Amino acid sequence: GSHMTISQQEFGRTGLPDLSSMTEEEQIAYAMQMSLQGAEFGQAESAD
Amino acid sequence: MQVTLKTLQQQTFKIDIDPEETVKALKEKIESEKGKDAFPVAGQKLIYAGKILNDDTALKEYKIDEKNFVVVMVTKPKAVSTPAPATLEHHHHHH
Repeated sequence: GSHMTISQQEFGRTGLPDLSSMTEEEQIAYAMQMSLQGAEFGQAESAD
Repeated sequence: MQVTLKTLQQQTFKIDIDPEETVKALKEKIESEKGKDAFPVAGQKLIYAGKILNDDTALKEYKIDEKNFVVVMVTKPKAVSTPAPATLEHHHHHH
């Protein structure tokens, strides 16, 4: 298609599912982020 | 030691567990409190500070606090005992 063909990375999934779309590894990583943020890590990606 | 618990459904509870014992004993108390239908030892997993707790390792090794929360999850099933309208037992009022 003769258009500019690029897209907008400005958007994404805000409100995660009730586990319905997530693998065991993704359900685990959600569990990690919750306890990690409770541990005062400030919503960073740094798991240690 | 009264560890606060949190679920993947974002529900929250507490577990008075012995910190003298291992993470397997935390799992034992969770199965004891919530029942095998909700959280069996063999199906639940335990996560603190973004890291999965080793079942054979002690609770002190992760310095778990009472006011902070641990995360518990259960694999494959997701069903729970939802409530219903208890008012059905009378369904009338004094007004």
